[PDB]
Amino acid sequence: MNAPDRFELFILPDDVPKLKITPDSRVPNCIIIKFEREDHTLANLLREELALYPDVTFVAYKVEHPLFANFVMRLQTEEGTRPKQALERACASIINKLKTLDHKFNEEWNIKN
Amino acid sequence: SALFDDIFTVQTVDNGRYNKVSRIIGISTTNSAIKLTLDINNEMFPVSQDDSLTVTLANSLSLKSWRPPKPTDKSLADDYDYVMFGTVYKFEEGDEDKIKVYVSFGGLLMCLEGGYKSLASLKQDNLYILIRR
Amino acid sequence: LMDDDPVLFNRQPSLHKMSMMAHRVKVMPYSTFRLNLSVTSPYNADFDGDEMNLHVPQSEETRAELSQLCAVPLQIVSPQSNKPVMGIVQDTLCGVRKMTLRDTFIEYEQVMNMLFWVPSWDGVVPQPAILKPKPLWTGKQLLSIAIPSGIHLQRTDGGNSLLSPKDNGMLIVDGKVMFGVVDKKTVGSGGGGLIHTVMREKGPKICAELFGNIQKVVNYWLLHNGFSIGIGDAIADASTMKEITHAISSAKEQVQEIIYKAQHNELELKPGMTLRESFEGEVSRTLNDARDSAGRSAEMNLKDLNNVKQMVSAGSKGSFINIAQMSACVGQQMVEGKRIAFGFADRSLPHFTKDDFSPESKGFVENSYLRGLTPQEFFFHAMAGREGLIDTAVKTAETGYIQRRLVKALEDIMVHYDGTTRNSLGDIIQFLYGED
Amino acid sequence: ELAILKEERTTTPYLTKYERARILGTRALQISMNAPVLVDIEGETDPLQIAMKELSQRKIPLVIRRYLPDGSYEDWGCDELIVD
Amino acid sequence: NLMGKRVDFSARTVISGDPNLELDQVGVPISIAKTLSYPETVTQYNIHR
Amino acid sequence: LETDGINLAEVMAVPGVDSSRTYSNSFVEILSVLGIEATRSSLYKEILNVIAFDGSYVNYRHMALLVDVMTSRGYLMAITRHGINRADTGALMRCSF
Amino acid sequence: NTPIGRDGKLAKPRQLHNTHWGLVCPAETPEGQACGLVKNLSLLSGISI
Amino acid sequence: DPTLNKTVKIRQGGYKGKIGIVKEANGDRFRVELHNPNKTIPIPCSFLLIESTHGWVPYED
Amino acid sequence: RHGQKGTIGVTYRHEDMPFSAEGIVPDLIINPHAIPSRMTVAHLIECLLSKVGSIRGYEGDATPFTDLTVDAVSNLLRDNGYQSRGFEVMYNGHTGKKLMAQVFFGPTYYQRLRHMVDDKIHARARGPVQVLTRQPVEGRSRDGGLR
Amino acid sequence: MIIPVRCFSCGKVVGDKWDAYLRLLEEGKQEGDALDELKLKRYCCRRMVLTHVDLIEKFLRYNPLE
Amino acid sequence: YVDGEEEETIMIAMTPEDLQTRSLNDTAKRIKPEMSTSSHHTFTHCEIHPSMILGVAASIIPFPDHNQSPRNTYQSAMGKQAMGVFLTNYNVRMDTMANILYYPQKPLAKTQAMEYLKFRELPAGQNAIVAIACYSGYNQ
Amino acid sequence: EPKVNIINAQDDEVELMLSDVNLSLANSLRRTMLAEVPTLAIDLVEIKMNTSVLADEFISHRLGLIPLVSEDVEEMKYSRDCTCEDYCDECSVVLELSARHEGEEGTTDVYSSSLIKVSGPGNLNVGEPVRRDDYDQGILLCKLRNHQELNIRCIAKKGIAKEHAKWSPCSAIAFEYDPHNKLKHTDFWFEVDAKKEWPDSKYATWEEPPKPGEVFDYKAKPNRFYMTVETTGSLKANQVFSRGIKTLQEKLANVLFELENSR
RNA sequence: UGGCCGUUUUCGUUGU
Ligand SMILES: [Mg+2]
Ligand SMILES: [Zn+2]
Ligand SMILES: [Zn+2]
Repeated sequence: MNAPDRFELFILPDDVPKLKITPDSRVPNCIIIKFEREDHTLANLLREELALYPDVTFVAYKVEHPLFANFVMRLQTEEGTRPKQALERACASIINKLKTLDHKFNEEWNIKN
Repeated sequence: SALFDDIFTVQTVDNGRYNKVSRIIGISTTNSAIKLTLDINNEMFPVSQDDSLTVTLANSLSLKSWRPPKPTDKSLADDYDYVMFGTVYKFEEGDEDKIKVYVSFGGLLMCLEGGYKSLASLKQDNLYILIRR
Repeated sequence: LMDDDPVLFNRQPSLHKMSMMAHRVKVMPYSTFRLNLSVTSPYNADFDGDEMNLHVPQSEETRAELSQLCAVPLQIVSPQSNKPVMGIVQDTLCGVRKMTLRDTFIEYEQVMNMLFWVPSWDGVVPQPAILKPKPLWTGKQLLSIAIPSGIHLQRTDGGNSLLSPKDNGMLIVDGKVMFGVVDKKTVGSGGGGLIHTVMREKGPKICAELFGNIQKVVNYWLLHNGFSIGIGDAIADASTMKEITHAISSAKEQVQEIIYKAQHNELELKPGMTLRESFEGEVSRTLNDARDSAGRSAEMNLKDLNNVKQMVSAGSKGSFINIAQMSACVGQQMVEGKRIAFGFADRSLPHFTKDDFSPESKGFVENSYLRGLTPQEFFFHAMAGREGLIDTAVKTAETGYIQRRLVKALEDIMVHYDGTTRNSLGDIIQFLYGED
Repeated sequence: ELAILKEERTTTPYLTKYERARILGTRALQISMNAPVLVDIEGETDPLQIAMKELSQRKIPLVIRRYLPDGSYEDWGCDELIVD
Repeated sequence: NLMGKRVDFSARTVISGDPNLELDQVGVPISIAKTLSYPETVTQYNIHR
Repeated sequence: LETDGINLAEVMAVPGVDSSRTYSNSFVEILSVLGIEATRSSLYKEILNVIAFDGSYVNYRHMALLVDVMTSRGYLMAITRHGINRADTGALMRCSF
Repeated sequence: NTPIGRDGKLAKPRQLHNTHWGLVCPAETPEGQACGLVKNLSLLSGISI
Repeated sequence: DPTLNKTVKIRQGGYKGKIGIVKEANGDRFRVELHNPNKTIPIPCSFLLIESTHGWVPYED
Repeated sequence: RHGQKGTIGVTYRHEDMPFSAEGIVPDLIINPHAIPSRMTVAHLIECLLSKVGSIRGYEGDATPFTDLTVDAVSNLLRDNGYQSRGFEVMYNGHTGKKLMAQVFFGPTYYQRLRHMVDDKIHARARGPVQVLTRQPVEGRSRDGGLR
Repeated sequence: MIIPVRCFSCGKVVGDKWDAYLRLLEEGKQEGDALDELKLKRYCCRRMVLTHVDLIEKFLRYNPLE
Repeated sequence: YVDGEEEETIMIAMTPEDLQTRSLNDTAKRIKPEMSTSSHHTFTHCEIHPSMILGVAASIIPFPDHNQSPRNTYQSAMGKQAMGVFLTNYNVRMDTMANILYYPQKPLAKTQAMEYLKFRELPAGQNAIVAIACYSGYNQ
Repeated sequence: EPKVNIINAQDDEVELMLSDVNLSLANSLRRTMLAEVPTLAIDLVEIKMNTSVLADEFISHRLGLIPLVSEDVEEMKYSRDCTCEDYCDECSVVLELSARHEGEEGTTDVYSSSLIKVSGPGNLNVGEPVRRDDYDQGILLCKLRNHQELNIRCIAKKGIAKEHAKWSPCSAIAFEYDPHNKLKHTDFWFEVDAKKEWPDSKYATWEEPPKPGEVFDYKAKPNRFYMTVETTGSLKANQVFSRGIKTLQEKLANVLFELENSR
C-alpha cells in the first residue's frame, strides 16, 4: 500500500541529475560521488578497476539502503591526477575490455557451430 | 635507525586452536636470557621448529594516511620477508634486569624479555618488527 | 510529518519506563515500522509478529519536552540496575565475535569499503598489521576504528596473563582494541562493558552513535563473510557416543543399586525428609548429574568449527543445556518438582508392569533429540511442556497485578528541592533520597 | 513572606533537566510566536534551535520560581543559574 | 475514561528490523506521515516552506 | 540451628544462644518483638533475598524507598486496598485504586 | 471442552494426565486463558453410544 | 465541473495506457484512480484520455 | 511446520541473493540464531529429507516411531552426489566472492499465515467521538483511537 | 491448482512439461526417471512437477453457472 | 475396544516386536527402554502403532518425536491459520472471509497418516528453498 | 586481454569458460544480464469477457509469465518515451486470444500456441510466443468445459527484469571458480576431514589439484570463471551475452557522458 | 453554496 514504483528503480526524475559530485574537503584530492538509480551492478565494477589503477589513493562506495536506488562513491586520487580523470579513465578501460570480450565471444560462437 | 637487533632461534612452535596463526617461543643467540614470544601467520610467513631468524625493531621506516606502497619509495623493510606494525600497550620496568616490553600488532601480541641495556630504547608508542627471510 | 521530527513510541505491556521513548521521524515506503535491531531489548520486542503504537506532539513545548527528556540516548543506562539496558544482540554480536578472533585477516579493498561505512570515520586509513609481503588488517583494528577517541578499559578473565594465550580478557587503550575476543561480556548490556564506559565518558550522543557504527561495520563484514548452521552441528563422533552411553549405563546402575538399598531399609535417612522424599531427591540428583556429565563430554568433543559452539561462545543465543539436550540426552522430566506420578495403578503407563521405579519408568528420557525419543518418553516430554506452558500463562497475570498495585501505592512520592522525599500531603519518607 | 531574599537562597544553582526543558519549550514557543530573539540567527531557522543557542549564551529573560514544600518560593534567574 | 482514554494523532503497525537506521530513528510508512499532521505557527523563517 | 516454627520472644531467652543476633523470617514477629526499625531491616533483607535468589540484582535505593514507604507511619502498611485506602490522603487518590 | 471456567486459576484441571495415553492429543491445545482446557481426541478415539 | 466520475486513460507518463477513474477533481491537477493497481495517482489534465461518444477524446470533452 | 514463525523484513531481486554451485538461489532466508535455542531438530531433518526426496524424485516417510535415522538420509544424499549433511557452498551476489562459510540449503515446507500487514495498519487524526463522553471511538474499522 | 508457469526459484519454465510428465508416469516409469527425460536436473524444478497437485479438474467438475 | 478404566489392568507391548524378546549398539538411533523390572513377561495386548496417539493437527508435523513439545504445540496452533484450499467448491460457496493460495503443493516430507487426512490432496503450504544463513542482517 | 572458451553451445544453454577478467566484471555481467536485458512480455490484459473457474487476475498473471520472442525488441522504443498518443504499433505489440469449448463432454486445454499476434511493428520478429518445437503444444493456460468461453485482448511492452521477473530472459546462471579452493576463499566444514566428505565439482578435471607440498600464494587472484547460462527461449543465449555486454557498455558510456557534460 | 449524520450489548474466537 506504500510500496515504491518498480519502474522507479531505474528511471530518473528530471530535476535530479544522474550523478552528483561532492568534493571531500577533510583530506586532499578526495571526492564523494552521489549516484542515482544505481546499485552494486555498476558500483562494484567501477570500484574494482578504479582500485586497480596506480594513481588512486582511496576509492570506496556503499549502498545506503536496498529500499533506495542510489549509492555514494568515495574517491581520492593522488595529487598527480584529479579524480574525475581517473574515473573516466577507468570507464574507458572497462568499455574497451567489454568490447574485446564481445568481439572474442562473437568469433568463438561463429566458429563453434 | 634500528632501535634493536639480534638473531633468534625458534625453540618451539605451537598451533593449538588457531590455524592461520601460531605461537613461537624464541631465544636469542647472541645473548641468552633474551626470551622472545611472538605469534605469526603460518600462511603469510611460514616457519617451523628449530629455525633461526633476524629480528629488528625500528621506530620508523623512512630512510598520516596510509597508501599502497609505491615501488619507487624505499624502506628498511626491503630486505626482510615479514613486517608487522605495532603499538606498545605496556612498558614493564620489571625486576633487576627482567625488563619486559609489550607490543600488540592488532591482535597479535609480543612479549619480550631482555637486559635493560638491550631494551632501554624500546620505550615507545608504535614499533615495527622485521624478520629476515 | 517530516523527517527528524520528534514523536513518542510505545509497546504493550509498558512494564518499565524503558518501554516508552521519543524517537525521530524518517519517511519511507511500505507499511511497517522499523527499529534498529539493538533497541528491541528495552521494548522486549521481536519481529515474530509484534506490534507497536505511536503518538505525536501537537505543540512546540511538547516537542521540546519530548526532545529533552525522552530521547533514546538518555535512556541507555537503566536506573533499575545502574547498567546499560540496550546492547549488541544476535547477528551483530555473534558476528563481531568472529570478526575479532585473532586469526581473521582483511584485505585492502574490503577495508576501503568498511572504513567508509563508519559515518563518523575520520577519513584517515590506519596502517596495517602487515606491511609486507601483503597489506593485511586484523578485525580488532577495524572494530577499534568504531570506538571514538579518548577511551579506556580493561578486564581480566580466568586470571589470564597480559599475554593471553587463551585470547580471553579485554584491554582497550585510547579506544584502540589492544587484544581480546570482543563479545557479550564486553559489549552486552551488562555493567562494566564498553557501552557503559562510552556512555559515562562521552555523554549519550556519542554512545548512541556507537551502536550504529558497530552495527554497520560488523553487519557488512558478516555479509561479505556470512554465517550459517546445519544438521552436522548437532552430531558428534561415535567415540563420544560410546562414552556418553556408558555414562548413562553407570548412572542407571547407580539408581538401580540405590533402589535396591532403599527397598531393604538400609538407605540412610536424610534429616528433615522421609524415606520416600530423600530417596527421590537422591535419585533426581544422580540423574541430573549423569545428564550434566554426558553433556560436558559431548561439549568438550565439539570442534571450534561447529556453528553451535560458535554461537554458544559468542553467547548471542543458546546455552550449554541446549547442546546437552540436542546431542547428549534430554535427561529427566520433572513435574512440580517430582518425578512422573503413577497415574495408573502402581505405574506410570500401562505398558510397564506394576511398581517400576527405574529412570525410564518415571520419566528419564534416555536418548537425545537427534536420536529421537521413544513413545513413552515423548509422552513424558509432552507432560513437561504442557506444565511449563501453564506456569507461564498463570504467572504473567499475577505479575501484572502486583506491578499495578505497587505503582498505585508509590505513585505520588516525589523529590522536592529541600532534598527530602515527600508524598502529596507533605509527609517525609526519606530526608535525603536513598540516603545519598 | 513566601518569597525568600536572594542573600539567603538555599536551592541548588545548577539548572535541572526539567528546568532546561521547560525553559526551552517556553522560549521556543514564544520565539515561534513573534517574540524577540536575544541572540543572532544565521542558519538555524528552527525556533527550538534558536532557544538552545540563546540558552547556551545565557541570554534568556526568564526567572524560575521554585516552590518549597511548605509553600514558600524563591526566585532564581535563568541568567545566574549555572548551566552544565 | 479518566486514568486512561482513547487519544488522537496516533497510529499502530507491525515492526521489522533495520540494521541501516540510526538508534534514535524509526521507519515511518508514508501513508501515516500523510495522515497525521502537526500545527505550525507562521513566522518569517518558514513562510516559503 | 535452623527451625520450622516461629517464636521470636521466647527463644532468645533460651540459654546457649546469642540473643543479640537471632533472626526470624516473619517480619511480623520482628515488629512485635524487636520494634519497628528491626522490622524495616528484616523486610528489606527478605525482599533482597527473594529478588536476588535467581541471580538478579536491583539498585538498593529503590527497595529502600519501597520499604521506607511501607513503614513510614510506624506500622505495616500492607500494600492492598485496605492499607492504601486507610491512608488519610486525598479521596480522589484512594478511590481510583 | 471443560466446564471448569476460569475464576480461580489452579493447575490440576489444566494439566495433562497419564490416563490420557492414546485418547487425547498430547500436542494440541490453544494458547492463553483456555490453554489446557480445550482438548482433542486422539486419532483412534471412539465415543461409547 | 461536468467532468467527473468518467473513465479516463493515460496517454503519456510512466503509466501510458492505463484505465483510470476520476475520483477527485479539485483543480488543474486531476486525481485519477486506476484499475490494475490498488492506488490513486495525481496527474495533469493534459496527460489523460477521456472517453466520449465515439473513440477516446483528449482533454476537450 | 515446527513453530519457527516469522515475518518478512525486506525482499531482494533475483541477482543480489546468494546462489549455490548449480546456479540455484534460495526462496527465503531465515536466521540461524532461531534454531539452537529452540531445539527444533525436526526442522533440520525435514530439510535434509526434502532435499533427498527432490533429488531422488519421491516423498520421504517421516512417521514417528520408526527405524529411519539421519544415517540413512546422509548415506543416500552422499550416494546421490551431495554433502552427506546437506551443506552447500554458496556465493555472494553483490560480488560473487565466495562465502567463507558453508550454508545449509534446501526445500522446507512452509505455509503462509492469515495476519497480513494491511489488516492491522491504522492511523487517526480526527474522527468519530462517543456521544456519551465526547471521546474517540474504539476500533480500527471505525477509525478508532488507541488506548 | 494448476501447474505454474515459471519455477519460483530459478525461472525455468515448467508448466508446458506437466502433461508429458503425466504421460511418462502412465507407462509406469519411476518418477525420478520421468523427471530425468524432461531434463529437470536442478531439484529447484524437480520439487514442483514431483509435488504439484492438480485441482482445476476438481474445480471444473462443478457445472458452471452458464 | 478398551477405555481408560479397562486399561487400568492390562499390560501392553509397545510394538509387535516386543512380543518376542530381542537379542548392534548404533550411535545414531533411539534406544528402547530397559524394561528389566519383570524378568518374566506375559503380554495380553499390543499397540496398533504408537503414532496413533497424536491428534489431527499434530500428525501434520514430521518427526514429532524429534522436537521440544512446546514447539509441537505451537505448530498445532497456527496450523489452523494457514492459507490454502479448504474446499473444492469455494467458487459456488459465498461466505464472508475465505482465502485461496494460488499454487498449493503437497509437502515433500509426509507422515504416513496424512493419507487419511487428505492433506496431500488438500495441502495448505508450499515447498520453498530456504537458506539458513545470516546474509545481510535484515533477517534477525 | 580477456579470453573466452565455449565448452558446450546450444540454442538455450551456454556452458563456457571466461578467464582473465576481474571477478567484479564477471559478477556484474551475470547481474546485468539477469536484470538489465530489455525484452517483451504481456503488460495490459484487457478481458472482454470470461467464464472460466479462474479469477481474471489469475489469468492476467499467468499471461504475465508467457515468454515472447523478442529478438528485435532492441528496435522497439520504450512505451514510456514513445510520443504516440495512447499506444502505437511502434511501441506496443498487440496479441489477442479467443478460445472456447463446446459440447457437454470432454475438457478443452487452451495452450500458449492458441495465442495470436494481431499487430506489431513488423516485420520485426517480435510478439510471437516461443515454442520448443512446432508440434509442442506448450504452456498450459487453462482448461475449459461445456459452454465456458475465454476472450482476452492482451498487450505487451518493453520493460526490464528489474521492474518484474517476467522480463527476465535468464533462467538459471551457474557460476564458479577455483574448483579446488586454491585461493581458499572458502573454509570447508567437516567431521573428519575436508577431502573425504565434500564431493568434487564437475569442473574438477579443468584445473589440477594443488600439490601436497604446495604452499599458499598470497598474490593469487580469481582468474577462471566457468559460467553456464540458460534461457527460457525468449532470446538466444548468444544474443543474451552480446546484449548484456552492449547494455553495460552503453550504461558506462552514459555515465562518462554525464561526467564530461557536468563541467 | 457553503455546511454535513452511522448502535449498543453480549459472547466468541484469535493475536503479542
Ligand atoms: Mg513473540
Ligand atoms: Zn527451478
Ligand atoms: Zn508508440
